[PDB]
Amino acid sequence: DAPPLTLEGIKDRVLYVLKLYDKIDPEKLSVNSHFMKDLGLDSLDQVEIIMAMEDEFGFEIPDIDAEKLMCPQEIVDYIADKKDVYE
Amino acid sequence: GKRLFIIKPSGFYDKRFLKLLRFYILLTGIPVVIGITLINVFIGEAELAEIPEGYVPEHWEYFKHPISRW
Amino acid sequence: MLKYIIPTMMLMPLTWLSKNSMIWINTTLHSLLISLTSLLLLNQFGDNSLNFSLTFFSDSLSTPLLILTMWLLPLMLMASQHHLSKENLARKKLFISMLILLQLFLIMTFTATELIFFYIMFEATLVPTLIIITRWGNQTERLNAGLYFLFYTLAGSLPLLVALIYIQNTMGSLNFLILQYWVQPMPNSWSNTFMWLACMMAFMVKMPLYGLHLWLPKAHVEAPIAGSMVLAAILLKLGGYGMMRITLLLNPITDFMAYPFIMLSLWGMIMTSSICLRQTDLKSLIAYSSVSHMALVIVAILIQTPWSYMGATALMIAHGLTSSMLFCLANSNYERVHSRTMILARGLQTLLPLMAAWWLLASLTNLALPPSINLIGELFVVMSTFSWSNITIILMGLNMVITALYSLYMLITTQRGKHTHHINNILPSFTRENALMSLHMLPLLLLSLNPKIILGPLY
Amino acid sequence: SFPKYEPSRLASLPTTLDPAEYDISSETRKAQAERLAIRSRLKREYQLQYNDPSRRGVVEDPALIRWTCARSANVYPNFRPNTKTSLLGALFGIGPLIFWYYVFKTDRDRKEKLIQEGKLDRTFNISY
Amino acid sequence: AFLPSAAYLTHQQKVLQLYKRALRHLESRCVHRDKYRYFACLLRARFDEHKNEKDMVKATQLLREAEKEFWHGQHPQPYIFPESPGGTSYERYECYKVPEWCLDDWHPSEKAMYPDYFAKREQWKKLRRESWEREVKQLQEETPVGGPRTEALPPARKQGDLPPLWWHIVTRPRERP
Amino acid sequence: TLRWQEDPEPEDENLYEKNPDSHGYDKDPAVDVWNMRVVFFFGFSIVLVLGSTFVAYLPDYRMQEWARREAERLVKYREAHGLPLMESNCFDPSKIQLPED
Ligand SMILES: CCCCCCCCCCCCCCCCCC(=O)OC[C@H](COP(=O)([O-])OCC[N+](C)(C)C)OC(=O)CCCCCCCCCCCCCCCCC
Ligand SMILES: CCCCCCCCCCCCCCCCCC(=O)OC[C@H](COP(=O)([O-])OCC[N+](C)(C)C)OC(=O)CCCCCCCCCCCCCCCCC
Repeated sequence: DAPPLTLEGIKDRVLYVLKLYDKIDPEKLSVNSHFMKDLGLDSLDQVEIIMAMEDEFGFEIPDIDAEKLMCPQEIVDYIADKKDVYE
Repeated sequence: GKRLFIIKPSGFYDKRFLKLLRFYILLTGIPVVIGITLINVFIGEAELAEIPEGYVPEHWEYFKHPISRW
Repeated sequence: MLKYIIPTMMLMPLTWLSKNSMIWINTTLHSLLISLTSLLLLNQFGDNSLNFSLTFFSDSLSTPLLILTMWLLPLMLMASQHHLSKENLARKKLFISMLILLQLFLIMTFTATELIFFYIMFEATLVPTLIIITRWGNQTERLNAGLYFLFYTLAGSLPLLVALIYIQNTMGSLNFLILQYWVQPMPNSWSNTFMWLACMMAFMVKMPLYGLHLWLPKAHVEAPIAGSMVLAAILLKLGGYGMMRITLLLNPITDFMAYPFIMLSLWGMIMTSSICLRQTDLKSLIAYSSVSHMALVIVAILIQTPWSYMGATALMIAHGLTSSMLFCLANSNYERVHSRTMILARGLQTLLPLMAAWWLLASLTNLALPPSINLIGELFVVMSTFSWSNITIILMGLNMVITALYSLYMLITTQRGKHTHHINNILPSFTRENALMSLHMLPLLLLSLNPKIILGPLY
Repeated sequence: SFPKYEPSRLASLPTTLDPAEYDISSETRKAQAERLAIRSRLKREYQLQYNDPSRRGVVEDPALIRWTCARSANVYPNFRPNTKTSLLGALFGIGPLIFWYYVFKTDRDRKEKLIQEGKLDRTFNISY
Repeated sequence: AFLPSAAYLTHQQKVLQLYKRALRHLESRCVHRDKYRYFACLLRARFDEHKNEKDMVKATQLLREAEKEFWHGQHPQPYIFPESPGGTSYERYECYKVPEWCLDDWHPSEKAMYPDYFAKREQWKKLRRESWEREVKQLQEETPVGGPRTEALPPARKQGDLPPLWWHIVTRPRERP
Repeated sequence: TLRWQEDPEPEDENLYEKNPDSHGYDKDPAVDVWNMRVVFFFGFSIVLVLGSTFVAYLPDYRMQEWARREAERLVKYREAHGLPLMESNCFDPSKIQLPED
C-alpha cells in the first residue's frame, strides 16, 4: 500500500496538472516558470493551482507554505520533502 | 529491495531482564514441581479414618497432604 | 518473637562490619533470608492466636503486616542504593542502620501484647523516619517536612498515652489477651467522649484523616525513596493496627459518635480524588491517592462490621504494595529526568517499553481491577458501607469514577503522546530497577490466588 | 439577516471574526513586532541550547519550574484573609459536610425506627 | 497574526485565506464534482467582480461581510485531509518516530549487527560536532543586537560550511517508518 | 566577591559508557554480577516459588477444612433424629437465670 514516488513521478504529475489547466498553455511551462513573471497569472490562479495539487496528492498544504512556493520546482521540492523521497 | 531502517530503542536490556527472570524462576520451579508430582505419585496422599480407642495421634497426624504433615 | 528480633539486631553489626563494596549484597542477602524465615508466623488457628510469650503475640491480623515489613526492607535497600553511591561510607552504613532500626521498631510494634509497649515503640518509630526525611532529602522543604510530620503525630498521641495510663489505673492491665475478657461497656458522658477522642485522634492523625492530612504530601515530594516507600506502605498501617486493637475498649460509644469522622473521611476522600485529578507532581498525586485510600480504611474500621474488617485489612496491604511500587515508578522517572513535573517527560512508551508495562500494571492495580486483592478489599468495604446506610454508595460511586479518571491520566501524560524533543538522557532499563519492580508486582498478583492469608483476624 | 454568534465561556470568538485584527493603529504593529522580537530571542536561545552535540540533559525551562512553584508554594505567602476568601472557604468547607451529616443522620433514625419495630424486612439478611 | 516570520497578516493574505477556506467549505458542502466545479466558478467570478476595488476601507468592510456570511453558511463538519490536523489519521504514525540518539543507547553486541550504518552514523556525528563551532560562529556575528528580530534562520554563506542549526530540522524521521 | 566558594555541581553520572554490561548496581563488573545473582537467586528462586509452595500446602489454615468435616458430621446427626438444624438459642435456655421484670 502507498508505493513510494520518485522526483520524476511527482514532476510528471505536476506538469500534468499544469497542462490540464486552461490558463496554462501546454508549451511554455517549465519547472522554474514563475506564475506572475513567466506566465503572468494572478494570485487567485496560484491558489487554484495549490488546491488542485492538494486534491491531487490527497493532503493539505498550509496557507503560508501555499503562498510561499512560487514555481513548479518549489512545488516539486516541497512535495518531495514532505513525502521524503529517495529512501 | 529498498530495505529501509526503522530506528527503535535498544531492547537488549529488557530481553535480558526477562530471560534472567524466567531462568531464575524456572531453575527452582522445575525441581519443585517435579518433587511435588513425585510425592503425589509415589509417597501418596493420606486417607480418612476414625480415631482408635486408647491411641492419641501426633499434632501432625491430623492433616491430609504429606507436605502439610511434614 | 525472638527468632526474628535477634536476626535484625545481629544483622546490625553485619552492616557495621561489612567491607567497603559488599554492604548492599550482604544486607540484601541476609534480609531476604529473614524474609523467608518470617513465613513461619502463619501457624494460625481458627480460635486461638499464636501467643509466643508474655509480651509477644501475633494473630491473623498482624502477621501479613509483619511479612510485608520484612519483605519491604530489601526493596527499600535496592531502591535507595543508586543515589547513595557518592555518599560517604560511614553515612551509607548510617542510612542502612537507620532502615534496620526502623524495621526492628516496626516488627516490635505489631507484636506488642501490652498497649503501652505498642505505643512506646510505635513512636520509637518516629526518630528514624524523621532522621531520614530531614537528612537524606533533596529539597529545602524537607526541613519543613520534619516539622509537620512530627508535631502533628505527637500532638495526637500525648493525650492518648495519658488515656492509656488511665486504663492502667481503671482495668488494672493493658494486656490485649486480658482485655478481650475484662472489657466493660462505655457509658454516654462527656468524660467518655474525651477518652474516645484521646484514644482516636493519634491514629486519626497517623492514617491521616482529612483536615489532618497536610503532613502527608509535604513529606513525600522530597524524601529519599526508601523513606517514601516506608511512609506510604507500612508506616500508615500503624493507624489501622491502632483501630483494630483499640476499638474493642471503645464500645458502644463509637456507634453514635463516629458520625462526623465518617462524614469527614468520605467527603475528604472525594476532595482528595478531585485533587488527584488536577495535580502536576507524581509524588503529590500518589500521596493524595494514599490519603483517599486511608480515608476509605477509616470508614471501613469505623463502621466495624466483619466484612468491613476483611476489606480494611485487604485494602491496607494491597494499597501499601501498590503505593510502594508507584513511588518506585516516580523515582525511576525522577532519576531519568531530574524533575518531578508530570507534563515535562511524556511519551516514554516510545522509548521505554518495559517501564510502560509496569506503568500499565500499576495503574490497573490502582483502580481495583479484579481479581486483585485491591478489588477484594475495596468491594468488601463497599458492601459494608452499603450495609451501614444506602445513600453512602452515591458517595462511593463518584469516587470510583474519579479514582479511575486520574489513575489512567497519571499514566497517559507520562507514557502516551509525542515524546519531549529536548530530553535525550533517557537510559534503557537497568536490571536492578526492573528486578525491584517485578519484586513489587509479583506478590501483588500472587496474593489474588490465595487471599485467605490476608483477610484479617476474623476470616 | 445573519445570526450573531455570541461570546461564551465555552465558545470563544474566532481569530477571524474578531474586529481587533482589523484595526490599523500603529501601536498594534509595534506590539506585534516586540512580541515577535521576544519570541525570536526565546526561539534562538532554545535552538542554540537544543542543537548542541555536547549537551546531554534536560533543557531547563524556567517557565515550567516557575509555574509549578506558583501553583502550590506561592498561595499562602500572598494570601490575606478577607470577606471573600473567608466566605468562600466557609461555604465550600463546612457546607457539604453539614448537608451529608444531616442526610445520613435522618436516614439513620429512619432505618433504626423501622428496624426496632420489625417493619424492616430482614428475612435473609444474615451477612453484615 | 501568529506567524514564525511575520507579525501582521496583509489584507491580500487574508483575502486569499478566506478564498481558500470558503471554497474548501463549498467543496465539502456539495459532494459531486460537477456541482462543485459550477459553484467554484461562481465564487471565483464573484471574487473577480470584487477584485477591481483598490479602496482599502471598502475591501475591509467587504471582507467583514464576507467572513460573516462564510461563518453563517459553513458546514458543521468540513472535509479534513487524513494527514491534516483534525483528520482521522492525524499524528497516528507518530508512535514510531523514535529519535536518532536512541541508537546511542544500543548494546555493542548489536552495534556490530549493522557495521556500515553505525560507521556512517559516527562519521555524521563527527561532521556535526566539528560544524557546531563554525555555525555558532556564524550566528554569533550575523545576529543583530538584543537578539534576532525575526525567527528566519540565515543560510550558509560559505562553500563547504554546513547550514547553521541544521541538525534537528533535518533529523526528523520519515512519515511512514 | 564570589560568595561561599563551592565546587561546580556535578553532572548526571552515566553507567553504560564505562560498562555497557552494567546492571545498575555499582561500577565493578564482578560486584554487579554477584549482586544480580544474589538478588535473582534469593528473591525469586528462593522466596517466591518456595513461599508459594509453603502457602499452597499450609496445614489447614484456621482449621477451615476441619470446619467442613465436623459440620459434615453434625447435620448427619440431626437429619437422622428429627432435630432442628440450628436453634435460635445459642446456649441452653434452661441454664440461665432470667432477671426479674
Ligand atoms: C492534633 C491536635 C489535637 C489533638 C486532640 C486530641 C483529643 C482531644 C481530647 C484530649 C484530652 C486529653 C486527654 C484526656 C484523657 C482522658 C481519659 C479519661 O478517662 O478521661 C475521663 C476524665 C474524667 O475525670 P476523672 O476520671 O478524673 O473523674 C472520675 C470520674 N467521674 C467523672 C465519674 C467523677 O476526664 C477528665 O478528667 C477530663 C478529660 C478532658 C480533658 C480536657 C483538657 C484537654 C483538652 C484537649 C487538648 C488537646 C491538645 C491540644 C494541643 C495540641 C498541640 C498543639
Ligand atoms: C502476605 C502479606 C504480605 C505481602 C507480601 C508478601 C511477600 C512475600 C511473598 C512470598 C511468596 C508469595 C506467597 C504467596 C503466594 C500466593 C500464591 C499461592 O501459592 O497460592 C496457593 C494456591 C493453592 O491452591 P488451593 O488453595 O486451591 O489449594 C488447596 C490446597 N491443597 C492443594 C493442599 C488442597 O495455588 C493456586 O491456587 C495455584 C493454582 C494453579 C496455578 C494457576 C493456574 C492458572 C494460571 C492462569 C491461566 C490463565 C487464566 C486466564 C488469564 C486471563 C488474562 C489475565
